[PDB]
Amino acid sequence: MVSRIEQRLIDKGLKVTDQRRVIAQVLSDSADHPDVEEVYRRATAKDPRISIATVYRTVRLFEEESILERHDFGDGRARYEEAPSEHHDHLIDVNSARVIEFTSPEIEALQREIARKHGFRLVGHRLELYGVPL
Amino acid sequence: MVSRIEQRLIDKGLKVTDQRRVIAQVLSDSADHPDVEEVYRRATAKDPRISIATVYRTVRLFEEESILERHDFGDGRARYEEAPSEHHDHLIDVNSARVIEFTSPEIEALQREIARKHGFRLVGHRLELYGVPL
Ligand SMILES: [Mn+2]
Ligand SMILES: [Mn+2]
Ligand SMILES: [Mn+2]
Ligand SMILES: [Mn+2]
Repeated sequence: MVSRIEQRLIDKGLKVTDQRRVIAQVLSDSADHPDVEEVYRRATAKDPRISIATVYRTVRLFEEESILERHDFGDGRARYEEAPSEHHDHLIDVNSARVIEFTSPEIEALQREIARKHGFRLVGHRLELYGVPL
Repeated sequence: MVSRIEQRLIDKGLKVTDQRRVIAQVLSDSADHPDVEEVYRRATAKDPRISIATVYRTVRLFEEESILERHDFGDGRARYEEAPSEHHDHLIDVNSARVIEFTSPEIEALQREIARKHGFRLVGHRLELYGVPL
């Protein structure tokens, strides 16, 4: 098969050039929330004709198309992942910038109830935990 | 006879100029997490000699001195409040930008367990809820 991101591109009728295929594959493979520079090093290592400008343009395309989600965990560094098929939040090692995903149905339910008590429906939220190793 | 923020400047040995006093008063009085433009409008209504540049510099001074906390609820728009005595999180109306503060000891406990289970101690977190009125 083609990468998950390539398939999403086909679904939306966007052109799949050689270089876009490489970038889509890099991003589908990655689960570590790479920044644009990291996507670039991975992509250009596969196809050396890929420039950082093309990676910027391609990541913007994916973000515009809701294929990628972007995070800034505090340090102003944009980090990217596929639109997850399951909601999760993030715990970040403040020393190494390692990101861990977690889900807490209990917190999700508590958030929605807090919104309800205040007369609101929740349309979005951001939960980030900042940690140092025990 | 002084605002809470002016008291903090007194505790730090910092000169309270007339313009610092007005800006401190505006911020101590504000409960709506104002941006800098809004602080400016309120300060300049009290004393029309105060320029927008002075407001920006003074808010920056207060933030650097840990007298104010700065929030960016996702849009890049900096909003301010006195450094809170008690921890709270925020629910934001995505239509009006109105901010509601809340606490949830149950959520706070769950966050601690989540960090622990992944081998971390929590040094900080960010929880923002985005709502629309029911
Ligand atoms: Mn969540
Ligand atoms: Mn993620
Ligand atoms: Mn909290
Ligand atoms: Mn607050």
